[PDB]
Amino acid sequence: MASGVTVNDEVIKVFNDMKVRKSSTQEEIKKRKKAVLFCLSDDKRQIIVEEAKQILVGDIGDTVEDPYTSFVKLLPLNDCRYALYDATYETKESKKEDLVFIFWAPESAPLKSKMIYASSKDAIKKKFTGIKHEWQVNGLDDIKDRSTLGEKLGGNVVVSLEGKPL
Amino acid sequence: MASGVTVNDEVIKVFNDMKVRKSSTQEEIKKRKKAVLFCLSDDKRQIIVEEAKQILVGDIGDTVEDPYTSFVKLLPLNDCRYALYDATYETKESKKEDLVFIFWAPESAPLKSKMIYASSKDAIKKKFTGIKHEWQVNGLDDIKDRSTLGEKLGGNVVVSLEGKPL
Amino acid sequence: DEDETTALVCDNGSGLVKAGFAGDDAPRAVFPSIVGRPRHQGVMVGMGQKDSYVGDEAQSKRGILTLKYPIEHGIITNWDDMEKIWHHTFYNELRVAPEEHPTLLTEAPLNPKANREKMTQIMFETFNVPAMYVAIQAVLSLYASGRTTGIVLDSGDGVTHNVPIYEGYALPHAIMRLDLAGRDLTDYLMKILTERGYSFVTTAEREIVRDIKEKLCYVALDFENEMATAASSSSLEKSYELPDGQVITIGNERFRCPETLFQPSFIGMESAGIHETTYNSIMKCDIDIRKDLYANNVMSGGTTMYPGIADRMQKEITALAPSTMKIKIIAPPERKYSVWIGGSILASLSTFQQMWITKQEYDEAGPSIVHRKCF
Amino acid sequence: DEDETTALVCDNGSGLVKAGFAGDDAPRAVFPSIVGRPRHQGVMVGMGQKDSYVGDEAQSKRGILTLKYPIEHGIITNWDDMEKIWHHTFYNELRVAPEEHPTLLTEAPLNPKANREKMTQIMFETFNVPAMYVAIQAVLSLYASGRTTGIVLDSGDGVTHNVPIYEGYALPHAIMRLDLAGRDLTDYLMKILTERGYSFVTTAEREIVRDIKEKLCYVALDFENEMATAASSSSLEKSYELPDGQVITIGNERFRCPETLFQPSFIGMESAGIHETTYNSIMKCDIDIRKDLYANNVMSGGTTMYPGIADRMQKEITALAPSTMKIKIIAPPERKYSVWIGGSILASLSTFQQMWITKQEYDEAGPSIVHRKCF
Amino acid sequence: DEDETTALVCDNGSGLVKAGFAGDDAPRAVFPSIVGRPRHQGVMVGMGQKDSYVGDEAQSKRGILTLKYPIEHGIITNWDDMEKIWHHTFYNELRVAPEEHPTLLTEAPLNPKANREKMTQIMFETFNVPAMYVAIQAVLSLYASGRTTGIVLDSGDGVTHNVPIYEGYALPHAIMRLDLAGRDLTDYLMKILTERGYSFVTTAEREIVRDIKEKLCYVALDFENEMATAASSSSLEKSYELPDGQVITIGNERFRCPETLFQPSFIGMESAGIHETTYNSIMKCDIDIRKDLYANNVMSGGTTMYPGIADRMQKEITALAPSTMKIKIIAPPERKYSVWIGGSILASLSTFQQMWITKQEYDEAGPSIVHRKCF
Repeated sequence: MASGVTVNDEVIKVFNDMKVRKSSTQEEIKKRKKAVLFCLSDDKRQIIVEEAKQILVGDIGDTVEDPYTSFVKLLPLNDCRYALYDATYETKESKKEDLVFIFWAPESAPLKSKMIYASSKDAIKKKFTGIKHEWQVNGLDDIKDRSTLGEKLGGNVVVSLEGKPL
Repeated sequence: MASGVTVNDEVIKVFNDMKVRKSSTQEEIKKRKKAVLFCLSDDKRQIIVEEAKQILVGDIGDTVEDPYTSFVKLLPLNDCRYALYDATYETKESKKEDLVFIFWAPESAPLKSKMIYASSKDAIKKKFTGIKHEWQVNGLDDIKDRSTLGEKLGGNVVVSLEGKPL
Repeated sequence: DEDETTALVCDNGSGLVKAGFAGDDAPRAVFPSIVGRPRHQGVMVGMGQKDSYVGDEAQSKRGILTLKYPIEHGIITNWDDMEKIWHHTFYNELRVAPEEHPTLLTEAPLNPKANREKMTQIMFETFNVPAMYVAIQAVLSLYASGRTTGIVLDSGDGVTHNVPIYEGYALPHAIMRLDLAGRDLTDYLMKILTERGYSFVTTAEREIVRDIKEKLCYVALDFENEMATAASSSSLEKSYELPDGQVITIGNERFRCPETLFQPSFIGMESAGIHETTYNSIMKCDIDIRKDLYANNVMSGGTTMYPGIADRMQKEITALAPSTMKIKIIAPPERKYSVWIGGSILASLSTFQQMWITKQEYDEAGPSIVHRKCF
Repeated sequence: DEDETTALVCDNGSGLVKAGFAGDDAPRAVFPSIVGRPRHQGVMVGMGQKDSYVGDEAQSKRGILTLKYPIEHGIITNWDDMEKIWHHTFYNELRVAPEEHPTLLTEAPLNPKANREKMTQIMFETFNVPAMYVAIQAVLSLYASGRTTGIVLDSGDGVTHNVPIYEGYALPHAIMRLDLAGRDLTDYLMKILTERGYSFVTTAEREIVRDIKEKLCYVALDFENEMATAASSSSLEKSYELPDGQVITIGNERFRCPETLFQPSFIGMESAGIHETTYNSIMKCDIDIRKDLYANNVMSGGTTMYPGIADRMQKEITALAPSTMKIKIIAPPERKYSVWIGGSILASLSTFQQMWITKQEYDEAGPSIVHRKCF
Repeated sequence: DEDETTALVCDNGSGLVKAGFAGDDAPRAVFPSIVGRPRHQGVMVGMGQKDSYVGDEAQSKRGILTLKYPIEHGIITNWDDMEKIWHHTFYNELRVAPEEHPTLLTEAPLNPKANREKMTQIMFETFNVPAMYVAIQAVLSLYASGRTTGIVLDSGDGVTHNVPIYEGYALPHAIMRLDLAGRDLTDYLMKILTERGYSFVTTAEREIVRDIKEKLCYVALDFENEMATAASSSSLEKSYELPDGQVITIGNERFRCPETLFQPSFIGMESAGIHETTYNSIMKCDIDIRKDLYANNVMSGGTTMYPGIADRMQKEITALAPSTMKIKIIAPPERKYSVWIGGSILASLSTFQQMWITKQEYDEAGPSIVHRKCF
């Protein structure tokens, strides 16, 4: 047997809940998920959802100094993951929101994890209709600060990202 | 030193007699040239006229189908020349009798006839006046019948050229 | 939470779709009004995960990619890819469902009745909105510039338009077209960079040249003075890094580029300039109303954004039109978006709704409703 | 005779530099546009004499030279090696003194008109010439092919040039470069020979790869039709004799190499081939002259010398353009010296003073006199 | 599926064959792809049961034979001796039957279609294999390093390749090979030890010189600084201990050996070095992609194993790459077999039988099946 793992459809439920707005009356303020992560299930057959430290809405003011910070300080240190990020950013002429698809690979991780997630780069992405920006993240030095995440998103077009000014 | 060549008004004396109308009941018939050729000298400082056959409007009774379909059977396949044609096309909307200038430069004609007749081509085109149309023609197959001549005058008025319906 | 929600506003301009919500004080999406589809992948790139691309995305993703503007010469001739631009606006750039939101569309000047009616169809048939309208760009820029009567010059990317307006109503017959626009000034920028010996031929080089144009071009007030000061400069020339880190340099080309919009003669085009087409639009109007058209020239559009252009317009109009009328230009600093800003602020007011087309009026009386709303 | 001053004639386009006298049908100096300036230090340095290695010298003294091609993509910017390759043409190949001789030079396509002043400048204020004149090589080649109006092409070993012309004047907005010709074709030749495990990797072995390229190659009449004919041919594969007496075989490479001029797809360019370049050029011209451009497409040039190229140019444009258009692709049986010999035959008639800039007219006017004399 | 046969992975490499079972992440058969054909006729009484001795058995002879690779130039330039290599792999070295197990076989980059077709032919017809799969060495190395976009340097035994990759697709217009490899570093090591007066001449000493390369060489961090130090102290040299011989002590030649990769001048080549060829590969890739290749230069192949080489790569590439580009090289701990280990890993995933070329698909689709079944 000689190809990569399948995408389980419960990532598409998560993606099409994450990526959209809602009515701002309550549902935007009560249903949004700003970072979300997926894992290889150790059945070795599929990508699923995992015990992963997402943040919602209030959690950014009530505790964690930005939302993107909550994800990229809490990445699994020795295994690869697939993730989505809902990037909300300020350019030199407009506000913008764009949907980031993230392959996380810590460079010290197992070679067979890397192969499974690399050979499913094609398979998972055709389900993620309207993905704008793809990150291949190779180590925590490919994250760095939050300005480097603006460079990895859209270069010098961005001037503020997630409420952190670049 | 790039001297070029010059047109002597012997070419213009035959052009004037060819161009302008006279008495209709004889002198339009046999004191108008319908075709003429103009030629570079052996010296090569001038354009001349020679024995290269002129034919009139009436000579359709004495010999030919029409004068210009006789002229294309007499064109030199291995030399470049200038020609002049008074092209008659007929319809109910207009009876167009247009004087046409012709640069003849066959694919088979030599490069050092070509370049000389091509660089002096638009000196003679400013000496003639009361020409309506011009042809750059490059072999027998670009000139072989009236119907291929009528295309290069164009419009939709050429329902007949040189007494032959198209 | 239906009609009490924030309205969606999309300006459907000739080479930049500018969109967001009514009460966003700057747009929330900006992208090229261009669609394409790849060719020849497998031979120099992997086979496309999106067999169709829109916007900046269509310039970015590689292959022998064939692009189209569906609004090719300022009127919407193709709908097939324009309905993809609206699909792309809502579900990919603004990331909302259009079925949630009352929608203000704009139209470029001269938009046919059947195009207005097909634009009413699309929002209820292809996108299922609760209510909408289609407003002419020039009136929103004019009303935000504080006039109800005046004249707007719009110079977009795919068309330039000169639009006389009398109390919100534009006079169609007296509107003058200019087919040279922002995309075509970028073609002349590519040419004068080829005279300086650069390769600039690909779509990837051309959109860097299109960035260079909007980042670095200006209009000269007196071109011979500017070219004499160019031949004695210490500041005109500007170096610029390409995104692979290769450095290039552009100077005099920064003012040779947009000069062709005022003086088409500069590229051998036998056409009149933006000042002359504005003057020709005013001079076709009745004597008793021309006075305050000269005092109320609005600059809208994306290609009116260059430094010195309004000041050159002041010079070029006073070198052409008499000085007994008081000449005035009004040219806002964000002018490219001023149309959409006027849209955003107008579309926040629910205080009179007779002008808004409901789904009810569509299911009663079809897209022909769009003509009764102009009153 | 010993009077009626016969002038020098030189062509420079995109590869081979060609020089001789007026009226003479042969050049007396022909060599490639190549100057080798060192990577740092040269080889066999001592007392310096003319220490940039030019033409014949540059390929024969390999490796340590950063090889520059003074005239390449058309617009000269590498102007100091242009100084040295002209000096080499006059004083090393021809071995005459420009101090005696009225010099006719060509303008290569796309050059800005200040590049005419820079050659007027250099020919007086460096080479001390009595007189100069300049014309466009493409127009001289078109005139030598027997046309004043038409669309001429020259594919050399720098780029391919494509120039639409009406009555001797090239139509500015519709002149086109394609950054693919003989040099990059001859690189692809070695890659498709690498597929069979041949490697030829020195500059001395790169002489073999040109020798194969010039002698054995032709354009396929259709690619997979030629593949099906090759698969049944008793004469497609040629056992090739190397300079050192060794033997290889060159085969199916003979056509799949030249195929690159129609297929820039094998080079990783989004820019289309020679056929679409000629069509997109004619598609940027006025209606009433496109007739003469389709009916007079002239294949001139160096790498354009191949069999099948005009024959194949018919096929791919008749598939691209509406089939009611009439298109004649003309190619003479030699086409390579057309550019230069057109200049020689234009020059061939002696005594003239109008369009030549003489030294005594430069003394009171500078180089800018060239625009009053050279068309 | 997972309760069935442990699939075989054979890396054909570049002159050294590696083989073993899939999911054992180290090779278990490993032999040189050298075939020793006799230089004269053998006796018919006491005759051998093979025409030619291969690998282990080729090197375990003396004088009677001439040693040749079938894959000499980085492509299979004799097939009968490669059919022998696979026969010797199964029955002499890997020590299993071919028609027992699924086989994954590596391909070299820049091969023609017929290489993939004939390699599929061999396994089904000459060896009766049930299930076959084919993969590019660089993709296996890149995916084992956790990249989908990047540039792999694969510095082998008989060839070095630079392969730039984008979304798993290798960009064919920008792949570069260099004939200089691990073979010639060992041959040059033998010659620079002949300058030191060591005996090293025999095919036995040639494998000891392979070992002197493996057990003692490094890349110098700066050659002239290292040479100045190593010419002024022996506190840099070390013995290779022979068991029968003595302490063969290697000085400057420890780093002058692999300096050949950065300076081909030491092999007598005028060609570009590994850093030049990597940079020339990157700078021929499409303008966007250049950013992503600089940040992802992966090392693979045996000749990338030396200490100081990744350190030296980051130094000598920042003398080529713009100072605004963010350069990141990836050398895996051991990187020698990264190709084969990526194959072993890929041929033991718990997912998709449907990518194996089965003999029942070869029944319908013939040798062309391989081109439907690859990513």
